[PDB]
Amino acid sequence: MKTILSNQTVDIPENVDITLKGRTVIVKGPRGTLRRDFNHINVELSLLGKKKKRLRVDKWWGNRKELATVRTICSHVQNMIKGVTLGFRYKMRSVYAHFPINVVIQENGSLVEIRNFLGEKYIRRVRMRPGVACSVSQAQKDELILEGNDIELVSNSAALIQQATTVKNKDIRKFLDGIYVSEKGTVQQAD
Amino acid sequence: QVLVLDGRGHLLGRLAAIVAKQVLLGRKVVVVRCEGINISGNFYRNKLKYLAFLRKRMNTNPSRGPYHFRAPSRIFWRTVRGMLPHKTKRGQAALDRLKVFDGIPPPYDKKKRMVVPAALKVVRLKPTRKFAYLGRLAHEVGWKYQAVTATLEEKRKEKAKIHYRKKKQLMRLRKQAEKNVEKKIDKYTEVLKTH
Amino acid sequence: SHRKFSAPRHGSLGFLPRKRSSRHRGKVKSFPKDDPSKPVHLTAFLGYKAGMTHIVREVDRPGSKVNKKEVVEAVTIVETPPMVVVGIVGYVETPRGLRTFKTVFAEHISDECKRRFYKNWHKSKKKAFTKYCKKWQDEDGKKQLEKDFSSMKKYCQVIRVIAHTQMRLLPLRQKKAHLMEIQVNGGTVAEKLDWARERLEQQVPVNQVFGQDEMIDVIGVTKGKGYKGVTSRWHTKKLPRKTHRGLRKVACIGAWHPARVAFSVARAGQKGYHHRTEINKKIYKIGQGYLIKDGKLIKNNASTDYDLSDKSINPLGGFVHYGEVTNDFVMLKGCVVGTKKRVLT
Amino acid sequence: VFRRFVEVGRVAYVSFGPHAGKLVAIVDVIDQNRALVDGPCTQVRRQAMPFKCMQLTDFILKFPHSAHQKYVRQAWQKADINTKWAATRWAKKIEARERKAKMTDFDRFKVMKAKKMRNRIIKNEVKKLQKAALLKASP
RNA sequence: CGAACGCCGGGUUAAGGCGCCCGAUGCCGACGCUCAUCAGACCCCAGAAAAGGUGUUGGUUGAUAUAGACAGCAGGACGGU
RNA sequence: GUUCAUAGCGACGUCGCUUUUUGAUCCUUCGAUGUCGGCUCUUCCUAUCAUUGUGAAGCAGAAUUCGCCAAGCGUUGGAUU
RNA sequence: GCGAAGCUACCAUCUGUGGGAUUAUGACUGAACGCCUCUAAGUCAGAAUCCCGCCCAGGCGGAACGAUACGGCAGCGCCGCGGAGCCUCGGUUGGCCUCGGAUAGCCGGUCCGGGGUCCGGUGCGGAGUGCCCUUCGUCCUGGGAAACGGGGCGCGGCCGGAAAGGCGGCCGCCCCCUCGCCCGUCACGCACCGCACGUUCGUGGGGAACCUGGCGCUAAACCAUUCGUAGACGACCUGCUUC
Ligand SMILES: [Mg+2]
Ligand SMILES: [Mg+2]
Ligand SMILES: [Mg+2]
Ligand SMILES: [Mg+2]
Ligand SMILES: [Mg+2]
Ligand SMILES: [Mg+2]
Ligand SMILES: [Mg+2]
Ligand SMILES: [Mg+2]
Ligand SMILES: [Mg+2]
Ligand SMILES: [Mg+2]
Ligand SMILES: [Mg+2]
Ligand SMILES: [Mg+2]
Ligand SMILES: [Mg+2]
Ligand SMILES: [Mg+2]
Ligand SMILES: [Mg+2]
Repeated sequence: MKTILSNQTVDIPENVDITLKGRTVIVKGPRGTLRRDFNHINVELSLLGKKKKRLRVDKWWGNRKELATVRTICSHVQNMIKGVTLGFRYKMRSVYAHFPINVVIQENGSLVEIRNFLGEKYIRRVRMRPGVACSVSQAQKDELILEGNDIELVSNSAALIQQATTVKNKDIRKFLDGIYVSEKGTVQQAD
Repeated sequence: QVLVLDGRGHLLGRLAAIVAKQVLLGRKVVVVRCEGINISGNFYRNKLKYLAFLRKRMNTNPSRGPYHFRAPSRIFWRTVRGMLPHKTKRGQAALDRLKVFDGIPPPYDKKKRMVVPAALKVVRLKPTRKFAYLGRLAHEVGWKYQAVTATLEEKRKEKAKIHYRKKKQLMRLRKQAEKNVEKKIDKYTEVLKTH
Repeated sequence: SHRKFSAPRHGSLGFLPRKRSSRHRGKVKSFPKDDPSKPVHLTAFLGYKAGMTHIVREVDRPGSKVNKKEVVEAVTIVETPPMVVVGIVGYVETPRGLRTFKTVFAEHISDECKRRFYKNWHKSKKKAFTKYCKKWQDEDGKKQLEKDFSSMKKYCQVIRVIAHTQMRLLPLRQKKAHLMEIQVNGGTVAEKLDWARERLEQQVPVNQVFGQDEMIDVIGVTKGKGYKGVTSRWHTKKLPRKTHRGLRKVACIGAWHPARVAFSVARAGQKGYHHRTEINKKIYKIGQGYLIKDGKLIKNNASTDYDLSDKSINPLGGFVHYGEVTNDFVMLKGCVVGTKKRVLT
Repeated sequence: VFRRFVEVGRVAYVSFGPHAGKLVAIVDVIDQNRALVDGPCTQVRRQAMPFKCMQLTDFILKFPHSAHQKYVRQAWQKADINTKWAATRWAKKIEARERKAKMTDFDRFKVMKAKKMRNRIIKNEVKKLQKAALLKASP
């Protein structure tokens, strides 16, 4: 109903350097650099504080619909800060029945190659996003590790695995089988 | 004379209602960069609508039917057809003044290119509304020269920057010639009547 | 309505405008895409459909019943004498397509090409390409002759090569050449252009471009039959014995209210002499012809790895309605588009 | 971004309409779309005005929210709004424009002689400047 | 729906309308509601309801919230039995 | 419908659509619009029978059934009239 | 009774081909609504669908190139001319260019295009403005600014522009100018006697006649006939050297 301004408080830790050149937020920290395009919303992002690094998100008029975005912007900034000081780690335990799933990762963590999936002789090769890596969890039964800096590209890479493994033309109440995401954690664990 | 209009971000209809009037009067208007002309509305509805135009053909012979053009310069030329009395020798001479070029020909590289402020996406839309590019639409439906335009348009944009950087050098020369004086005697008159 | 026995539709609505073509040397509507990796090579040829023979073939196809056995097949023979490269044409990628930038010919152009340009060779005074030969000769005319090649490197993106079949090594009556254009799919534009300049006025072999069991497509123009009726053209069904006004017609051309004959309604279009591109016909063999008198005259053709006999190219008594093969023949699989003595590509 | 806000105590230029070209001082916002303004100095009667009608400035004032005419005037006379405005360049840009609108025939003649001679002095001196530019910097 | 007619010049209007066809909004017009992957768009008039929407935007009749509730996070659920 | 109102059905009630049955009407044709069925051939509709991709079950697999984007391609051979 | 060539049979044989945006759907991230969410912005997977390839036909659509009329006068291109009468008319200074942003972009600027810095802003390093500009001609006539000259029958070189370029840029020489401008003394020029289409593009465009100089060009179609890879008739593919 054209409410006046609502704002959000984003406090920034000392690990990183943040920089906006418009509505293009550059966040540069210990686990590399990162930058995402907030250039499509009409929301003013400004920052303040000598070394104390306070970033305010601001929208003046808007709607119930338009004042909804001002927190999504606030929350997508959040996950970069988790994703640049720590990184994300996804633990994907491979659930299977009788038929054994054997997994290798093909070349340096890009391609993931799935063999003998449920008696599918079809080689099931799913490639990963630019900026993400894969691993097999050692001392651990058939659980998979994906790490990155951005929660889209990590979880897009996890999603491409768990939909390429789909039990088709049979009952899904039986055959509960495939690679599935378990825990959504950080690279530098529990910190 | 020669209304060399740009195509950066005009809306289709809002530009169309102004060109059709200004070409019935004799003023030759040449619309350049016709690929980047926006359409207000969804990205999916417009390729839903223009696809629905592609079904509109004649059963018994589709050769004698609605000639569906695909290039965005020709999409706009057929738009202006709807706004003229095209079946009369009042509009039939009118379309022969309107020339349209998707991308920029060599005569019209260098003549200055006007912009209608009344027909821009900047003005005419509440900015949260969505939008679609007629070049984006035309490559997706039939037209095959989006890549060939993209090569040639970078070829002039790279060629334009080396000139404006060289012309901005020239303008720095004359303001150093401003700062050298024996001209304020003439500038007494100039300042008292609109510097 | 609702025919009560629904059928698939007769004829091709894709091959619809069944016109006798305005050329019968079949042009190439779309060459393969050029590619920066692979070395400089041509993409097209000409031939003359000589005739057909069998081939008894050892078959190695694991997983079929045919394997390790011997098969008779229907096999054509296309005589392909060597092409002579004459010209070089440049093409600019524009927003209207490939604009022919300019052409550069060679100098001592053979008279079979000069017979291509005129209509009456006997009437004419042979005066085509006299003052163009002078452009090579004049040494201050050279500078704007090879300024072409500077532009041809620079702005031309696709280079296509003009070449013709020799006619003095054929049993054909016509003695006129067939000019072409052959796109070169080499790397950068410079080495496409320099390999072409390297080999103007040279007898480009057939075997240098093609290769055995490279599965290769044929563009040619079909047989000519003339204005034939419906049931022989479109293979629609004959009306029965009892029908007044005949048997070979179509009974219902349209409905009432679409008051117009549709362009799908089967009607007497002229059979044959159209243009076709048949795809995926495997070359078996390329065999040379008639070496000089060290061996005093070797024929030794159709002399494969299990026969070792003095056999000819042509059958005993020659190919019917062709003549006699004395050139490099490309021995193709299956029935090929065109009559005997038809120019193929 | 948004260096100037509409504000209790912001002087505001007026673009279109009855009260054009003069300054108001925004008292308070009525509702979203017009706001009660008052210029004692500019002789504008205390009244309402739409936000698109006006035109923001770069000065502010200190008077209370919903104040009377005398209490704006005391903010006005201390700040010297009338003198401090006219020596800004967007106040210059209005004044040099009204010269152009009020030219006469004789004054276009005196400009035209001074528009020629001033341009030609520069025109050869730019040639002389680029002579020394291209002669020295070609080594 | 205006409106009832000899031949015409000027003025003004009715019903109607003023993006472009097409005379007129080339007004710095007004306060708003609505986004459709089937929009919507003017008397007779030329395609549709019962039902439903945590799509919004209002409005009424209610209950709990500064003896801090609805949510989440944290915790407990023992005793004759 | 073992239990289970609604996976699949649904009484009593009620709101619509459709112009392939028919009925009702008589507006057009009486100086004629040649009015059954088959055969031959074309296009279109979707309210989908099979196919491509999916969703749901009282879907273990097997066979089925219930809906979805959907007309691109198919929907025969005969005895009787 | 067998039967060539020719036409033919699913009655012989061969060939029948991949990409892009997506629907239905399933999610990923995430508010609305502290938690939850496929959706509100953002994104991802996705098909006999749709669209283009590939394939057939090629427009009152366009390129590139070839050669272009002897014989006797003739005829033909350009290059520079003056003369000449006829038409189809429309115009009355030109503008030789940053990309792009909008909850923003502009300018000047040591250091390593960027960082830093600085001014501008309901845009004045402005397309509401900027430039050739109102200059009627010329003489007398003095002062500024001026030393580059400034036009051109000039000629010569060079590269710069191919997306529909023939348009532009530089010097060297080549005859003259220092009035190629501004302020100011000076006096004439038709001063056609109140009045209409005046002023330019423009030595426009097209056409056929003609003097005049300077250079070059000396053909090709169609029919006839022959062929018959083609044919209803046309159309088309072909032969036709004096060996
Ligand atoms: Mg099953
Ligand atoms: Mg069909
Ligand atoms: Mg093509
Ligand atoms: Mg025939
Ligand atoms: Mg009979
Ligand atoms: Mg009434
Ligand atoms: Mg009008
Ligand atoms: Mg509601
Ligand atoms: Mg009746
Ligand atoms: Mg009746
Ligand atoms: Mg009645
Ligand atoms: Mg017999
Ligand atoms: Mg036979
Ligand atoms: Mg969706
Ligand atoms: Mg097409």
